[PDB]
Amino acid sequence: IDNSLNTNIHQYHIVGRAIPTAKDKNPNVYRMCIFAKNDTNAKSRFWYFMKKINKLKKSNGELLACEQIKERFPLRVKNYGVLLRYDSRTGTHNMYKEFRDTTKEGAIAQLYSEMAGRHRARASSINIIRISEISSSLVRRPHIKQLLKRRLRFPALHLPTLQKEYRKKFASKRPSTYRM
Amino acid sequence: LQAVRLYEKGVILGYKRSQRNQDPNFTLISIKNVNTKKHAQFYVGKRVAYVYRTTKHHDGVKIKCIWGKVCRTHGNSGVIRAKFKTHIPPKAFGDRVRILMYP
Amino acid sequence: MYKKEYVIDCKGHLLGRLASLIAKELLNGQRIVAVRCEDINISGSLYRNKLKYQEFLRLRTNTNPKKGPLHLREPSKILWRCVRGMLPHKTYKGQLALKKLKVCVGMPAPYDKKKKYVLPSALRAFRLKKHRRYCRLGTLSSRVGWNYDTLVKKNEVLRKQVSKAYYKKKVNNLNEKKEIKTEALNLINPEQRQVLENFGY
Amino acid sequence: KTIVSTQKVLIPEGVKVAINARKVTVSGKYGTLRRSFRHLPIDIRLNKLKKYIKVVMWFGVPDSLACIRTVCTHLKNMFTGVTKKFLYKMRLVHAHFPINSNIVDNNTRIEIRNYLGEKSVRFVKALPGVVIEKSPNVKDEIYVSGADIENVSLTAALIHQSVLCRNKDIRKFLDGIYVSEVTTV
Amino acid sequence: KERIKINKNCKSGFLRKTVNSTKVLEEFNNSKLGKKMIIKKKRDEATDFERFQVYFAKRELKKKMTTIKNKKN
Amino acid sequence: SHRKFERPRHGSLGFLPRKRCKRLRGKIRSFPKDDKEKPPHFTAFMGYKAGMTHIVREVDKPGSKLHKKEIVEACTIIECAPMVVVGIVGYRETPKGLRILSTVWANHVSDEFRRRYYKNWYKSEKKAFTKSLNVPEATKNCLLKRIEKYCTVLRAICHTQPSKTPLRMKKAHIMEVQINGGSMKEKLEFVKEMLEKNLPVSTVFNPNEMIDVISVTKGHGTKGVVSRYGVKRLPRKTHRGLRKVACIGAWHPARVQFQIPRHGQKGYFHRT
RNA sequence: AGCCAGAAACCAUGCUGAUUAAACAAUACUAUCUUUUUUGUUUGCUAAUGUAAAAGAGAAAUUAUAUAUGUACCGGUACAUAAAUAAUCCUAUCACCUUUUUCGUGAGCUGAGCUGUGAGCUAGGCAAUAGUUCUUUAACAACAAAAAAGAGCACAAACUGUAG
RNA sequence: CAUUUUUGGUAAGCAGAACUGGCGAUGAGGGAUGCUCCUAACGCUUGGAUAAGGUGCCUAAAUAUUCGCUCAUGAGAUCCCAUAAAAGGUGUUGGUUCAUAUGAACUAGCCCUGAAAAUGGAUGGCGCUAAAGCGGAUUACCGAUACCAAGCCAUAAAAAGAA
RNA sequence: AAUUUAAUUUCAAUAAAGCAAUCCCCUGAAAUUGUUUUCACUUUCUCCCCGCACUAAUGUGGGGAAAACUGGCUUUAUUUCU
Repeated sequence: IDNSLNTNIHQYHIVGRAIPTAKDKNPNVYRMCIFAKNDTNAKSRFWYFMKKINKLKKSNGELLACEQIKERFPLRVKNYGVLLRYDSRTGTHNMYKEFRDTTKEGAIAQLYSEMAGRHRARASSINIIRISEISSSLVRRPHIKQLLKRRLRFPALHLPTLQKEYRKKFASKRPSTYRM
Repeated sequence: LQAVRLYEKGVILGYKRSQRNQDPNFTLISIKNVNTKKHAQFYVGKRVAYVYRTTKHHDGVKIKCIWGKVCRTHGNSGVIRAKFKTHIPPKAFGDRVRILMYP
Repeated sequence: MYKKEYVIDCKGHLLGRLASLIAKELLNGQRIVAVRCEDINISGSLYRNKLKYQEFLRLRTNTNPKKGPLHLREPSKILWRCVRGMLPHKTYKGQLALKKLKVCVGMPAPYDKKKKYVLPSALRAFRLKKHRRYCRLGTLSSRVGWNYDTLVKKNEVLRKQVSKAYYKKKVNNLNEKKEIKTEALNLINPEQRQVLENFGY
Repeated sequence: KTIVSTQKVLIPEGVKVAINARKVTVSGKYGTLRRSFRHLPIDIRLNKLKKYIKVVMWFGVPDSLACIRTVCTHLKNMFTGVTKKFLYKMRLVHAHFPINSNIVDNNTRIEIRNYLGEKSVRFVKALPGVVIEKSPNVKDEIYVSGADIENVSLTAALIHQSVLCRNKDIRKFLDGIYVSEVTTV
Repeated sequence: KERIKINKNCKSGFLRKTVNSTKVLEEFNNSKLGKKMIIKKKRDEATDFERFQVYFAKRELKKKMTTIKNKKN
Repeated sequence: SHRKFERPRHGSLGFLPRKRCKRLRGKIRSFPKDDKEKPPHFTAFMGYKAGMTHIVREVDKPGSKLHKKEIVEACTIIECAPMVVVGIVGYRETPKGLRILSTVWANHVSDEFRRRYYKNWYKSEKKAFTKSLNVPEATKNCLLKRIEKYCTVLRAICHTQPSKTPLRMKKAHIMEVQINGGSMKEKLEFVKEMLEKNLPVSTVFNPNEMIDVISVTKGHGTKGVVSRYGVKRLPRKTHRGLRKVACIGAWHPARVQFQIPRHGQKGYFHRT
């Protein structure tokens, strides 16, 4: 529906297996959940992991399932812990981060934004190894601990912007910053 | 007073330029009220009249007219492309135009 | 625009944006009187701006400064130069736009009688954070020796005090107009009076 | 980063405050002191009845925390100043030549003669509201007093800066007038 | 300006029940910004005859008001 | 490449252009500045250079080699006919500089004053200052009041009396003199009372004063670079000339770099 | 964050130029001429036309922006009031003539009376009109004719030589 | 001449090869400008919608949305492309290992130092710091003689024809 | 501006019932190859105790209770109140 705050990164549960052979009379079936912008991207990342772990390329296997995975309670805000492997210019690093968000997909988008903004790391150079809902008391980030207080009621303190129609070129008098 | 105008005001901008390139087939029109594509879309098919003043008597008169019609936007702020029956002069860039209420 | 003369009170406005908005209007078609032009804001610091003006002064010509550039010292002329930069001034179309612009430091009284407009996106408050350094264009000009400042300071104060006397008189007049309007609202025929009230009187 | 940062600033009993829109003014026995903080964008609020001031910042960063701690210290100094003037006791050191300290202009300008036997006059005028007296008790001692710790210190610094040698060794030659003791009346 | 105190976990039924209880929209209508918005809304939707009637009413008012200004001196 | 041996440039760059002045009369660039405590007084005077003489003077000069002993010195003599004030000028400060509001004139003027306006005094009917012969005294007073109220600099329009001289010229030199001292009102009272009188140099100056001297130099027409700028003369061997010019300079600028010495006007320059 | 003193450096000041500003101000005298109204401006010439922007070309708080403006006390204190700011206010469009009652302002007569002008109320029966759109001539400025009214300098030539 | 592989030579807009694509023999749109980079190869026209590429103004479209990071007393800003490194930094930002919400140690992001030249001087210029900077993302809009439909011209082929 | 019948772990009210209180839709933390079992977790503009105004606050720091309004589940009907 939305296109004003929207994230098109979604989560897909993907299942595949090795093709039956004389050597592989009974295959091994493999499942994983993967965050991607589309089904082809999800599949290609799944295939890359099948290649990295197993000996199975797209040629050597067959896809059992790919399906988008559904938010249980979208109105509820939840504490996500996310564990990364990422590449810098001069090396590879592991990192564990906390985000309070409605859903895991919002968190992954936030994570890519954070890694890009603060570390210059592109989506290609990041690998999420597990994102999951965790207890509020177990968060290490002060900015999320501050939200988790009993009484939250800060003053808003931001600029007006309106929209294109009432985005006047010139004005008779000077604007009111406080807004009250 | 004596006259009633019965059009809305506009400003004949340039032709439908792009950086260092010219298309003279389409003219760019600023309509006083508008500042959005969506609002401009209301006025989209309307007949447009460029009236201008001259030195000598032509058909006994010193006022002449070019006709065109609005037809599609040129931006999100509602600046609109108009196609005319003959090209309006660069001399008349920044001059006033009449946007009629019909059809 | 669609009006004979825009007058702009350029106090508290940020240089680049103020110039750009003025320039596009000149190009669109409009005579524009830029007023109160020492109280324009540059986003750099005083030292940083002094350095920039120093570089501008350093730029000259080896050959013959009679064919050199102009190091205009007026804050109004600084705005004018910036607008000129934002116009294709070596053309005829640009020259006509350039001629349409009028610049003045302080409030010239024939155009103080006129209404003043502002450009709301271009204020120092509007596009700069509070905790980041800035510098007033008149302050910078004074630093690099323009020094026509005290006269304007006196003139602006005298004009402002008269404007206060004008504002109180205007308030008196408006209050009296409100009082007669409210009294003579009773005398209107009921239905018509109800309609006028409905649509916001 | 943080959403909320606060400070609760105790005020002495006699202080007559007037601090609106971050233009802080404190009055007391020794004077009225005015000091803008309008470059600092924080919600100091007064409480007259139960005394104290509450300072609060919205959407703090460590820069903001530095500002809050700085302002509260600065405000406390303003209270301290009006209640009791800040006194900088400056001892005049010389290992050879008598250096003549003649206070002129009603405790406003100290005349200094004969630094390193120069046979010449250095006059060093004070800032607004900072009195320069001499000590009856200790011959070398000079009292620099006023309502503001910054102006008295600056006045003292000016006196040091005025005295100091161009080019005879800093380790060897120790002579000049220095700030010994920072007190109040 | 207005705010209604509610428990933090509440959903749509309770929000409807609370809004109906507290009648906040009436408070908004009374409020000056709300009042400017609703007056503007009427003016926006006003018909051609209604527009003339506003003109005609103001014309009657000016005639009477000017006559009162004559009266005052 | 750099010059092997260094040597200061010939003449001052700061007195380009070396060209003729556009007036015979000296031009004061700037006047004495604010001194409210001092009473109103005249700042300037025109007089005629008559010649030079020498003097014998007794010298104090403490610790000098000469010290107590007497010196012989060259000195200039300037005949100074008393200037007459004829007009009042009221100037007002603007961000565009000082601007005249109005000028107020005396109740009669000299023939010698009028001669300066006429190019053909002999063959004319001499009608200047005849509608402006008189106006109401109320008009004059209003202008004076107006000038006090709004003007912030006062100058007096003064003129020379060449009729008291042996010179061929009979045209007066007419001139503004700033008045420096107290309030504009006190100044205005001072100029009004002084007006029609004649001012000796003793009324303006005191002996022993140090004075600034404003004049156009002695002419010489268009002269060569050697004369104009003092460059080292050409070698004994040359293809052409000996007062002929040096090299002009580098290929870059691809133009004459203006700082080069050149043939042109020498003298008749304005100088302080 | 906030500040201070501090160099042959820097910018003014000073000084020189300024048909480098296609710059300008004040003053003096003068050219059947100026001013108001009417009609015109579809042999080099001898009536005479030009506008880059009329369409309601409508709108004069102010420091502001981690709060403003009044009012009351002594730049400070106390008390009100703004906070979609042009998302507002002003403002057009009751042709006519004729009957009736009121108020503003200008002019002539000897404060006042009357007339004109501007604005209203009160009563009447009185207009429009080209067969369907192809500018709605509606703006500004200039000029020619017709009436009515108002009020000499410079160059050259001789002489000069502080100049060339 | 370019990518990639590449030999000699201190290196070289140097000499010498390989594969392929260009230019040569080529307009057009972008790359601020530019024979070669990118987009893309061209009868004459009308309209559309896009590409490369853009959207603070010059200069056509957003002072768009959205999350970070960034203040520099010579910041930085689109391949080729017009400098830049080892090495430092108690500037700020994230990490990670240790110790007892503080003390250590590392780590890489930005920023700073390392970092000097010749007419006056070059992110294209003006400018920009709640960006018009740097790193992302979200759309809309603008954007070619390339792309689609239509007309007309010639060339090529095919139909079809000796009241 | 919409629209059709499918498809895909999708609701939300409506007003009567019930059910459990650190409990539950959930989510934690624990003892080849499957299980399964443990205790951890809600609200409050409710009440109490200490600190009595100690707070960013029309409150508050610490310590405890209370309930099921709030949320959650099981129902029974209801969908143009939403």
